[PDB]
Amino acid sequence: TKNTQTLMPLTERVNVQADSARINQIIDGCWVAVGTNKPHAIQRDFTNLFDGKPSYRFELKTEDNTLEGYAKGETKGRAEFSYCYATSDDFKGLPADVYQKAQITKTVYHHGKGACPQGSSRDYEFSVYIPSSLDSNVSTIFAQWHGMPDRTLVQTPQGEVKKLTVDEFVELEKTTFFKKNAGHEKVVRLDKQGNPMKDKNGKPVYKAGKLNGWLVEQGGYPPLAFGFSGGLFYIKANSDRKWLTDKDDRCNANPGKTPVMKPLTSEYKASTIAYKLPFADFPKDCWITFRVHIDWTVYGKEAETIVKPGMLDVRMDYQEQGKKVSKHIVNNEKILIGRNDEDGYYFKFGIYRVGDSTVPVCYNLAGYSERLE
Ligand SMILES: O=C(O)C1=C[C@H](O)[C@@H](OS(=O)(=O)O)[C@H](O[C@H]2[C@H](O)[C@@H](NS(=O)(=O)O)[C@@H](O)O[C@@H]2COS(=O)(=O)O)O1
Ligand SMILES: O=C(O)C1=C[C@H](O)[C@@H](OS(=O)(=O)O)[C@H](O[C@H]2[C@H](O)[C@@H](NS(=O)(=O)O)[C@@H](O)O[C@@H]2COS(=O)(=O)O)O1
Ligand SMILES: [Ca+2]
Repeated sequence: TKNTQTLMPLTERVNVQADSARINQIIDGCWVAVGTNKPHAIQRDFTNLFDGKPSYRFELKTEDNTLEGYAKGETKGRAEFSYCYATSDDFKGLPADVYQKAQITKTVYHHGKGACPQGSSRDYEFSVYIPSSLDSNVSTIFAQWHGMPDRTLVQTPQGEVKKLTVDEFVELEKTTFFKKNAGHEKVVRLDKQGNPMKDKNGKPVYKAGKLNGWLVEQGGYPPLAFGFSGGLFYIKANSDRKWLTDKDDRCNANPGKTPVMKPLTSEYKASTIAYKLPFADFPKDCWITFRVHIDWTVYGKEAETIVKPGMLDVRMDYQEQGKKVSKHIVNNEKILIGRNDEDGYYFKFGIYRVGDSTVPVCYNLAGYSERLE
């Protein structure tokens, strides 16, 4: 379209769990970006409009994996937009310690917009443009509905699972250094001279000592993901009914080896490939609109039961040879989808390169909207 401005880098990034987003960090009034801040990673695209608005071009080159994988030596890349985040306005008028404690418990976004409640019914819609230049063997998730773990739910060194209050978790953090989900003894960093280090505020610099037996809920597979892997486009739903998620339970369906709508299961998890299609058959160089309806599974909290299964419906619309096409790729399928958490789920789209892959990824996304139903 316009050449006065074509590709405009959007380099501001926000850690939604630990920080509120500043005004100059919010994109188009409804997104914040997460991941590598390389200029070419995320750019507003005036050359490819969707709904009369510039779209978002995401790109991860072969050397853009800035994160570590689940296994030693492995890595992963990320450049996404998150619909859920808190702003300073969300904490305006409250005592300063509310925000301070939210940062410590990693629940800042609990005070922001963008998340749906547990067991709710929601409609989502978004569009993606996959250029013919995208390698068929990329391993990337381009849209996902992410969980919001119980940040104060822990397991004592004796094995008991307890939901602490914000204040109690804050107290625990005074003596426990949590590396993701595992708790370690908090050790005071010392320099070569043997003198204790000091952060910007003059406080000691802590480091992780040995494991101290404490665990906190963190991580977990995304309840719903749209992506490419092994030469296939797929839609995968995950369910975790355990009250305190077990990261060691690797129940995760392989798009190519798992039959459609037949969940792979463990005691507490269920992973379902709701739909799969050879990459070559995925429409290229055109905007594809996905209409997704989700009835989130209702869980029993401490009871760890499935109170009510969920449901997933997906429609895929695009223009072919000059005519409107709409495929009902996931037809009102009863399914287990979600996590047994207090909080619900939030949407993200862009690039999440997984499977220890470094294959270049580049495509455009746009037109997100969510409604109640
Ligand atoms: O390895 C990751 O998955 C990961 C590493 C980075 O810390 C961060 O990625 S980012 O730098 O691009 O933002 C992010 O860490 C998050 C993590 O994804 C969250 N998982 S969740 O519990 O399911 O929400 C959680 O652990 O919070 C992490 C950040 O914590 S923080 O740095 O203390 O704020 O992904
Ligand atoms: O090792 C895995 O379990 C794993 C590896 C791949 O990156 C990916 O599987 S996939 O190739 O079929 O997509 C998937 O990545 C997980 C990742 O391991 C999880 N880490 S955790 O929070 O500690 O559980 C998490 O980040 O979710 C990723 C994506 O899950 S998926 O969307 O269910 O695959 O699994
Ligand atoms: Ca939980």
